Amino acid sequence: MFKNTFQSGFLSILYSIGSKPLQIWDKKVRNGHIKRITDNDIQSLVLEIEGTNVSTTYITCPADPKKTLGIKLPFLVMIIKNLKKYFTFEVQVLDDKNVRRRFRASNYQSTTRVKPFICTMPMRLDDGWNQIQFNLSDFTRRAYGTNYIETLRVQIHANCRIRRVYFSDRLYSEDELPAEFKLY
Amino acid sequence: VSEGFTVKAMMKNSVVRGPPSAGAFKERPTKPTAFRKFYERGDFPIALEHDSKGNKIAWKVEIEKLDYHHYLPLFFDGLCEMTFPYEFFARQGIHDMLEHGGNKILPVIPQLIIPIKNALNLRNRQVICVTLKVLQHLVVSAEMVGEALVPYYRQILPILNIFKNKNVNSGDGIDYSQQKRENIGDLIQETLEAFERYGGEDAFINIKYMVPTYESCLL
Amino acid sequence: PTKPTAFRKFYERGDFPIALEHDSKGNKIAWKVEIEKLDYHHYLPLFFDGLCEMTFPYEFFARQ
Amino acid sequence: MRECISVHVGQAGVQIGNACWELYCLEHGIQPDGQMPSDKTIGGGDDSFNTFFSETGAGKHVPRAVFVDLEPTVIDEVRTGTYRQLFHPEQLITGKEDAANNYARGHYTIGKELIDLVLDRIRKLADQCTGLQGFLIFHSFGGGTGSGFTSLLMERLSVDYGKKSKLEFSIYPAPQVSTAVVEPYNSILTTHTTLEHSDCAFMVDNEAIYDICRRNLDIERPTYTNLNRLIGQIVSSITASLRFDGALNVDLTEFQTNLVPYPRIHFPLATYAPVISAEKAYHEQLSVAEITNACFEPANQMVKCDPRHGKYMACCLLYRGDVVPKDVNAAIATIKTKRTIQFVDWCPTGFKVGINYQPPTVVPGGDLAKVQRAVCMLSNTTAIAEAWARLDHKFDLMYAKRAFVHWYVGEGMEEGEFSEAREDMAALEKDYEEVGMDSV
Amino acid sequence: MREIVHLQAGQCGNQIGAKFWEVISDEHGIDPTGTYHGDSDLQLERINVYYNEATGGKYVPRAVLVDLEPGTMDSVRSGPFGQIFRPDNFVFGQSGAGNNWAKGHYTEGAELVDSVLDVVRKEAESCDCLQGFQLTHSLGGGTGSGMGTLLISKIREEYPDRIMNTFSVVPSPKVSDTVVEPYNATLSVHQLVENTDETYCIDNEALYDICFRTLKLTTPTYGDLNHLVSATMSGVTTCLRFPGQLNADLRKLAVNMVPFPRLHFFMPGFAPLTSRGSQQYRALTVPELTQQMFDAKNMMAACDPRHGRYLTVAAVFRGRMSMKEVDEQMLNVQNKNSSYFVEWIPNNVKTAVCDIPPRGLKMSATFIGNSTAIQELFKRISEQFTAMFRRKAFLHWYTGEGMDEMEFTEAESNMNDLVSEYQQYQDATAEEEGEF
Amino acid sequence: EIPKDDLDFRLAALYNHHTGTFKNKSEILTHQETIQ
Ligand SMILES: Nc1nc2c(ncn2[C@@H]2O[C@H](COP(=O)(O)OP(=O)(O)OP(=O)(O)O)[C@@H](O)[C@H]2O)c(=O)[nH]1
Ligand SMILES: Nc1nc2c(ncn2[C@@H]2O[C@H](COP(=O)(O)OP(=O)(O)O)[C@@H](O)[C@H]2O)c(=O)[nH]1
Ligand SMILES: [Mg+2]
Repeated sequence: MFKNTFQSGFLSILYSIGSKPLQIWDKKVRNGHIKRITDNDIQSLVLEIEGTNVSTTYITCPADPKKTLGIKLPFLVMIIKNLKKYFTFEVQVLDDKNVRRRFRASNYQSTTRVKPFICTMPMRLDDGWNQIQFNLSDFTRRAYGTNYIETLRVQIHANCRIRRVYFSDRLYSEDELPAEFKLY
Repeated sequence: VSEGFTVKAMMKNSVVRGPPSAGAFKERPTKPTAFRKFYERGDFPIALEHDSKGNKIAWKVEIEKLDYHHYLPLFFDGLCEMTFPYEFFARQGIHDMLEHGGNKILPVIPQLIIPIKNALNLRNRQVICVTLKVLQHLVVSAEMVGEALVPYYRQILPILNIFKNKNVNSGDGIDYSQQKRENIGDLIQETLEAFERYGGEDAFINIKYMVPTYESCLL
Repeated sequence: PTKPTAFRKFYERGDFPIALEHDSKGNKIAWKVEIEKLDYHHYLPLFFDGLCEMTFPYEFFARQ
Repeated sequence: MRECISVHVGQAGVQIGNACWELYCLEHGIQPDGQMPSDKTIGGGDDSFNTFFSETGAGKHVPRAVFVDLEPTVIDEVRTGTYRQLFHPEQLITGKEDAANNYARGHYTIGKELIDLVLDRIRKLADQCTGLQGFLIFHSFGGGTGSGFTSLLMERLSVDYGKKSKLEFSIYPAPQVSTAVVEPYNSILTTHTTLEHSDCAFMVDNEAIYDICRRNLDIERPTYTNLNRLIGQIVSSITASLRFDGALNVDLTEFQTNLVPYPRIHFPLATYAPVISAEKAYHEQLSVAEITNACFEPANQMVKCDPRHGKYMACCLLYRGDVVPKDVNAAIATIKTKRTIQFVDWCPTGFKVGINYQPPTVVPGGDLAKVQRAVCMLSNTTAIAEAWARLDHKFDLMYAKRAFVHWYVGEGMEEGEFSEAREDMAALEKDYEEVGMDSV
Repeated sequence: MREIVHLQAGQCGNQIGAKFWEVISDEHGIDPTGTYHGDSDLQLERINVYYNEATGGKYVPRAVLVDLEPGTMDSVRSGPFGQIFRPDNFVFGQSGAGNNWAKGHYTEGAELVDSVLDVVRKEAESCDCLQGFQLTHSLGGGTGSGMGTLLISKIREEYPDRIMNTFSVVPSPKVSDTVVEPYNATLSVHQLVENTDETYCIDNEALYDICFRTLKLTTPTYGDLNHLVSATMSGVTTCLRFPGQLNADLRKLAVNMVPFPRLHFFMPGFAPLTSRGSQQYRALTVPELTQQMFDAKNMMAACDPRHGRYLTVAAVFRGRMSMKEVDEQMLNVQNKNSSYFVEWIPNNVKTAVCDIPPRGLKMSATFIGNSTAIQELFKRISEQFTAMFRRKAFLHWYTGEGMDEMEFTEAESNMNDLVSEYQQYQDATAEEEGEF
Repeated sequence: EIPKDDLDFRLAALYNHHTGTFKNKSEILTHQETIQ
């Protein structure tokens, strides 16, 4: 549950150079496929999910549907490729009044709706190997009058290339980052 | 035991027999080509360099000022061959004919669709490796081949259509065939974005017409 | 009868800069930040939730 | 002064209307021509009709309807069928060519050649109002203007009228029987636009109404007449608290506060318990307890959705006739004693009860009987989670090879508006899981 | 308010639309001279889909009739209902094509088509909202087929947002009058894939087989076969002309059957076809429309559907019927035979009902079922055509008329295009990489 | 086991309302006690 984990300055729940990377995540593939090689500039292998549909092929983070990872750190930073096709990624939260709320950022939405459990926002990938540093504890403060406690799931659907999925207790400049976490 | 839309197979117990089969995804019988018939006769100025690094085509004339109006529709004519020597001058010759020279590849591509499509109609899984490697190399090593091939997706794309989604479904299992390009539904993808990247405007329509799951990247 | 509070589930997580000076005089909580510039909006309702503690180490941090 | 305009969109929405507007002219004394007879009264006056009808000087009653359509030969059945002179000509407004079973044709291509005219008649029907409760809409989720122009009908009404109780009745397309091949593309694109813009929404399958006409009324081979007769009785009982006063009263506002727990959960599912034919109606005494039993019963529900696979969130009952409030509460408390009928643990109260006094009227040529008392149920169960987990796959059976997508993408939209549409059913399906799981 | 203009092509086109107009005129109650001697109001509600009014109370069709022989189409006036047509609409050449599509494309058809288009614009700007046009022809000859290609290919270019129905008689495998059949048959279809998006492919030997094994005629003629085809031509587009419980126009079926923009070659049928001795003895229920209409005997094209996979199915019904029984028969057949029907379409059948039946019949139904056994017609056309074209049999009456020889070679691979497409969508799988 | 006829129809009648199609009356109420 990552409960007795110390949960220090960083924490990471996937990496690409691994004997078994998708060990905790539950893979579900339908009209799709998964492999382990894609490498534009960095000579390092990378996970793959793509299929024609953006909703059936996904890898959910808790293999148990019931079990939850409780993670307190205010950011969520992934190193994920651009493809000029679709992508959705989802991470739901828990706020101060003990409610389970959502945050979805996908390529193709026009404007953000705000609703009780659901809030869907746009997202725009850069041309190269983008890495995204996501703001958790301000988006739960603008969309709702809450404060942050923990985020409980991550589930990523079709058409991207995955290496180094992690979380951050704050923001770093790229020169401050340790060398194994850097873009290059 | 049942057959179809009859008084049988309306019963409360039956086992129905559907359609027999379909001629898709299955390998086709081959035919005698014309590169065979012109290599034995002996017009080709090609020999076989036997280097330490491998095998290369020896040339006894200019490669640049060849009569490509005779020859370029005569090595795609022999691309459909699987026996060892005959596929080698076909594959290795086409690369060296194309990277040399220029300003003559434009009027010869009208006459190449018959032994591009007949290379691809065979449903064999090593030519579809080889013939879909040169379709990336065809578009690159020239100038303004893009705007001459834009009414020419109606004839060559139906065989990329059936096989565009050929990939590997292995979870954390590292593969080792990424060295060579065996995996075809990979190679069908980056060839189609190579058609849209060149070709100028108005060619983003003309793959969406034909491989219907397409998504026109590169705005 | 009592029920567990928010203080217990926030000390195990570990946001607080509380640490215990086991003195020979007695027990005093070390402070690894200035007590003035702490966020009292974020803290003062939370130590008051540890006021309902009876077992040892958490009720001391509430009272002291 | 309690008043509501009616909108009947689509060729299937006209069929619903004339079974539901013959129903109102029998409930009052209004004839085919709109004037009550000089002799031969039907009841005591008091402007009970005034929620639906409106009055000139000379003694005529013209409904507050507008029959909007794109198919010009189904309303010409109404322009010469017996209720010819009940309407103005200007309320029945037909286009030139249909959406042709394309929501994207009805939304973008054709629908704004008839959207200025609708919102000019709508203001004239609703500025002579004073105390307008809301509107009603009647459609079906198979066809083009049932799916498409109704979205432009209400997104325009969201900003023109602000917050009025714009009610929605519907037909949800069945699991197995299906008249169309383009059917699931429409329903995942129109549920997306009847989330934000409808205040409540009523689902009813055509397949389930086939089951109870075959089994309860025991007419083999029903027709679309005997499916719109039943829908009128349900609409009759919702507004019966507004026309004829009773022991308890429940207006339209006191449903919305009382049924739906969250702003995305407004899908009740109805039934009407004494659907009994006259060869076997008058034999059995029909108490208010044993019609409360048959509302809950899973065979008789009106959507292929039974609450044995989920848990109820709130219920809402509408009794009519010879019904006394002490005997309603005797049967409400019986349901709460059984472990098979699962109520959720944020509603320990559970029920909402209205009693009216007027028995439901009976149509000539129709197929039910004249019964003293009846009941209508509007529950809200968790088991609606199977009404999109089937529609998603049946939509995704087609969309992962892009079947039929060129008939909407070319007709005025883009490819991403399908993949913003399956996401909301991948959000709605988890909400019905979320508000169903028990708090520990 | 949704008009349509009928344009008929060639000798067989004028033979088909001379009995189709008897069919329409008798079902709208009007006499040989033109007047309305009819007893209803549903016969003059929507008569403006086809007809048109003159001064003094006469109705004329919006029919324009094209021919390349002068004495052919003025034998059509001499029929029973042949004087109802306005004589300006008749357009005819002088020297015929000679049963050659090249003479009907380049040389002798290109000077008639200007006058044909003049009459077409005159009949097509007259309307209220023009839904579309109709074509009727066979793919054996040249006056019908060559002109029928040229006029659709230059009529879609100026009326493109309209609907454009095609009736095509494709040539038969084992009965074959014209020796030069396969040249016309493989040179017309690449025009009819690009130019119409709506084509009903009917065949003469399948029209013979019904009249031998089902109607059991001792002596069928081309009038009886034309009577077969027009009783499908009417029943497809009743719903424009008559009210319905659940109705469906031609725009409703054209969006519905065709999954991708090439797949539009359909196979008709008709439900209560019955011999004269067995007519009175046999009931007419909706099961006895469905079993007879889906039956592979009583089909109207040469493709047997048991040798492939149904892509989509139609059914248009005429009578007073019940929607439960109509909507349960399709479900019964589709889940009781479920290896034919395509996997990634979960309910494959479209249905409409109309209230007003054909004359003397209590009930009827009509089939339009897009199947993937249409690959076989294209394969046998390709085989006979390339067999003749390998040693260049009759090339010079098409090649001395201004042609290149590689137009044939591209017009065979524009046919091998559709063969492999129909082989793809037939063997495609619900979950991919199940078969590689 | 049954008190009433709200519960006799709602015992293990083994009819999924979402999955049974075009059924008669007698094939709805089919408890497990008739099958074995
Ligand atoms: N309950 C009920 N459903 C009907 C009726 N008539 C048609 N339907 C349903 O309507 C759907 C078909 O789409 P339609 O509503 O007819 O489309 P439309 O609103 O008429 O507009 P168009 O698509 O242009 O014809 C199917 O689900 C039918 O089952 C009816 O009389 N009663
Ligand atoms: N299906 C059908 N074919 C007909 C009929 N009458 C004539 N034909 C066909 O007419 C063809 C010969 O005439 P055709 O080639 O059409 O003359 P053209 O149009 O001027 O070239 C033969 O193949 C016959 O099959 C008919 O009533 N039905
Ligand atoms: Mg409709």
